[PDB]
Amino acid sequence: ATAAEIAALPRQKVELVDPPFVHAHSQVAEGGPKVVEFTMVIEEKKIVIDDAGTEVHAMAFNGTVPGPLMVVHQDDYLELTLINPETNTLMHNIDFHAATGALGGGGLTEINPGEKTILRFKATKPGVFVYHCAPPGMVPWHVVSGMNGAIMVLPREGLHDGKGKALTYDKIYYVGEQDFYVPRDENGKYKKYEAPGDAYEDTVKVMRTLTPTHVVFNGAVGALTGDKAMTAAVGEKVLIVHSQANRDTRPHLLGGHGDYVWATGKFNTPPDVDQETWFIPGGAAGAAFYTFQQPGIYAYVNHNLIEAFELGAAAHFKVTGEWNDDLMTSVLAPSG
Amino acid sequence: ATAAEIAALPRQKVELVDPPFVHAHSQVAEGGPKVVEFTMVIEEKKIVIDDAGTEVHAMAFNGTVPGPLMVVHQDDYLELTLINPETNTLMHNIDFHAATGALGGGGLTEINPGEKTILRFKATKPGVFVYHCAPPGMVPWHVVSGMNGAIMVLPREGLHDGKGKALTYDKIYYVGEQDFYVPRDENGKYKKYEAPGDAYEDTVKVMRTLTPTHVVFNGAVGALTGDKAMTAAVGEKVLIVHSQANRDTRPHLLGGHGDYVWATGKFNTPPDVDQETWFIPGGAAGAAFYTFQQPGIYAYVNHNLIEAFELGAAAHFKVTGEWNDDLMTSVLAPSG
Amino acid sequence: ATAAEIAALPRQKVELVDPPFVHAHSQVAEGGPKVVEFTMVIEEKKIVIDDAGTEVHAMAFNGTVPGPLMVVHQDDYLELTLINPETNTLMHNIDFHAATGALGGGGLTEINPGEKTILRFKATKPGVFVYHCAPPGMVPWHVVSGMNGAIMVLPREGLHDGKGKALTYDKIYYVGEQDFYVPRDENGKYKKYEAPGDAYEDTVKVMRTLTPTHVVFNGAVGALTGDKAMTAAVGEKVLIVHSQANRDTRPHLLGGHGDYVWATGKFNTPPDVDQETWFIPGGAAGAAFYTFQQPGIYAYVNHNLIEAFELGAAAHFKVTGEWNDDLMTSVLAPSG
Ligand SMILES: O=N[O-]
Ligand SMILES: O=N[O-]
Ligand SMILES: O=N[O-]
Ligand SMILES: [Cu+2]
Ligand SMILES: [Cu+2]
Ligand SMILES: [Cu+2]
Ligand SMILES: [Cu+2]
Ligand SMILES: [Cu+2]
Ligand SMILES: [Cu+2]
Repeated sequence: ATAAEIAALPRQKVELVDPPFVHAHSQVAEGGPKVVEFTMVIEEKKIVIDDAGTEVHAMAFNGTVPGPLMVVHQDDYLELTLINPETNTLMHNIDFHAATGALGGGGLTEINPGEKTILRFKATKPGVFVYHCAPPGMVPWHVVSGMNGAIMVLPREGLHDGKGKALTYDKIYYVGEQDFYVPRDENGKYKKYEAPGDAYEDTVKVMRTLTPTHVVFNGAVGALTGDKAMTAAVGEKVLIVHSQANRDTRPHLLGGHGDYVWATGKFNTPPDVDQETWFIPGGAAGAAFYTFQQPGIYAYVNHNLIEAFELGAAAHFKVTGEWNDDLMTSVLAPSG
Repeated sequence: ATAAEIAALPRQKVELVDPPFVHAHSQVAEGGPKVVEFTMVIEEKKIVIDDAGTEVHAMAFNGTVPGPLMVVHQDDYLELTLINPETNTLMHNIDFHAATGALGGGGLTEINPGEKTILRFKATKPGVFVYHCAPPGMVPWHVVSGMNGAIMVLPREGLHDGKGKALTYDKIYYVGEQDFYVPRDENGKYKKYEAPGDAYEDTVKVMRTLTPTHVVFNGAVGALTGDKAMTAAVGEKVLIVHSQANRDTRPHLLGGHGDYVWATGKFNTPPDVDQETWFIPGGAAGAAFYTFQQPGIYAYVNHNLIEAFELGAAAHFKVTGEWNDDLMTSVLAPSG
Repeated sequence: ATAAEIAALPRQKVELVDPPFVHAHSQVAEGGPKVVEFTMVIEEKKIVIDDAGTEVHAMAFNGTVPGPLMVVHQDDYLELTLINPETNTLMHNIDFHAATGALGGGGLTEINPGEKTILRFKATKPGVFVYHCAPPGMVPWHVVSGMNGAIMVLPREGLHDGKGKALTYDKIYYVGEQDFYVPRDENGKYKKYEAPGDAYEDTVKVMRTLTPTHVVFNGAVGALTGDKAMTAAVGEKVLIVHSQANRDTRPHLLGGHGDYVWATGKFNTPPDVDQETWFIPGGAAGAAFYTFQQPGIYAYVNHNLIEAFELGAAAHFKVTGEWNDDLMTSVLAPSG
């Protein structure tokens, strides 16, 4: 539309929330197109990713791994203020796979420590999409240091199944999956470094083996288990957005299914149904909709079970409610 | 359905057969919902997986790797009697990806050697699904020791293409693909052990490399070749069910195609057509329907050709019938 | 069709062109079925795959890696004269995934140095398909030495989207992706060999790690960059055919999307839409259709970013035209 029209659209600032939770939004669009404003400060910081105190010099959008989920509707504009504090040591930028032009915005957002930038793009295609830092010449290093997240561009009319029936979730979670490549010394002990750059050579060597030392959800082994398990109740409809900016994954809800799964993450592509295990290629996000039918603890994993149970890619859901014996029952409990 | 309603349903005892064959069943359901009964004894045994005499301590449902294919129809109940003999050394259980609740049943079927259990679940979703053992804390180890198989939940009305026309097969085969991680000594020779637990620590180290030493069909290199090549004839419609409980695979019928392929393995998701090579993610089963049009030997492989021809993921079909020169002909045979 | 009917069909001799370009063709078929004739000479030749001078003894159809794209229409016959010159040292053949019977033609085309053969097959299924050499017992070695390419069997009515609307491209490119497994010495430096056979044992060892040392487009790191970058203009419709005969890939156009993507490469399977990153399993070809909307440089990569930027799987597009600030604009350029 006209230049005047774009400048006249309402501007709305949104307060972000850390993963796996999601900021306030409406499934069906409220009002016409808007310029949705977000601000994220980049934090380079050491984080511990396992039970052995293993460290990673994370490069984190908004201070978290993965970066937070930004939600807008189709044809809204997303206007991001990206800040790189003088306390950081590296130049960073951002590539929105949802965006069109300039390497997803990467070519217009290269900010050195002490700089900020504001990028606006029209969210023309509906779906969940990965976003990640991509400084020319050091792209994978930043991505596998945790500098990635995802956004969801909801259709203005909300989600629908393959027959056009509405699919309205009761709650949504964002599971960002991260492959880490941590160097080890000759004794097999993970190495620690004073500054991010100090680990560059050692890390690229591990990266070239295409074999991550850790594969985790929400930045650490067990981050979404125990007292940090995600929750639901029998009868509740849940949308699980999942992304992996660098490597393939195959999500599976143990004890459940993906009733409707937009495996490619794009809402104009009809969702697959009754899925046991879906597939999200590296560089993409996907979304699965499920209505819980049984109470109890569920595991949500990357179904290469070595990656899930040896490398860290396992989360839990704690579900409340009444057990359904029609669906499943122990006719004879374990006995001699 | 109420407990009383379920108790009034007819019951049918099924006798399982060893893969790649499939037990007798009817594509279109005969009558209303029934409780289909199966029994499987778990056998921990040594299996030789290659011609170098390499051994794996298999944990096998029904004594085979993969475990047998169980076939029921949507909304039937599958009632499994699972037995863990006193001669075994480990606790085992079963998780049906087709089931809803208690980690697919794994949480209700933990049986120590000398125990048995009976689990019943309602097959609410149509398609092929993986089932596998998953003892808490030792999940991938059992799965990559061959303790996995699949089931097929047929629509009550049999299979149909994307437009609803019936698809009826003449033969069905079940190919279970297994990734094995066999430890080697300092001389690159595969190690042998006299107890399953003795190889645990050494196997976990190999598993962590995410690089299998072997990738095979039906438990061993060349299993489905020669005396075990699958058979068909020109004009015959064949359904090939393929599962991989832990790692991705990309099936391809050399010289043929996947006319209709439910790549996700779920029948309510329309099948892809005219496939050359399809993709099944670790933790899932898929199914391809093909009508043979040429006689001869066909290879059926995981199309990462190193995995097929160096690691063992190759099977054969021997097809009888008349050659079709319209489809293919050697205009000039190899000559000087 | 009878032998007489086929003999009566018109013949059209086609001159192949080197990738990423595609020989002249008509999207909508001109007239009725034809026997389309192609000729390719196999060349075993040394090629350099990176700036360091790393060598590979390639086995190349038509002298290039990948082999050239052959284009025909559904129900035409593809008649290939394949020549193995006496200057080569190995037997070679060709398996067309588009063909039906004799291992894709591999069983009828085994030619030793000094021999030739002519194979004809009916292109019964529409889509892009891989073709590759497959000598019994040496299959993956020939394929990962670059002996593979693809063909495109267009519907007689040209391409259409999933709802029947015509999709007509302005330009087409064929990107062949190759995984290489180059042996290294004790200093971690790539080895060079006098003869191709000298490298066999060392190469098979690297192949078994399932970890390529290089993953490239058009036979070498950076092959499709600089003066050889692909080109387009704002408003231009481009079809990008991508193949990988041995290993999975996940194409992504940085700054753009796959507006319509036949991820399975089969035209009778409706294309996915608005894709960020699509997935092509090893042993298959896929195709993406995109209308460029923004000018500038774009990267086209396999989105496992380590494979793209460390191993070589990255190409560039140079796009002319006017910048669209509605789609994207830098509200505040990087500043303090
Ligand atoms: O069903 N998850 O192993
Ligand atoms: O076409 N099978 O290599
Ligand atoms: O958007 N490619 O990193
Ligand atoms: Cu960064
Ligand atoms: Cu990207
Ligand atoms: Cu077990
Ligand atoms: Cu499972
Ligand atoms: Cu060859
Ligand atoms: Cu092939």
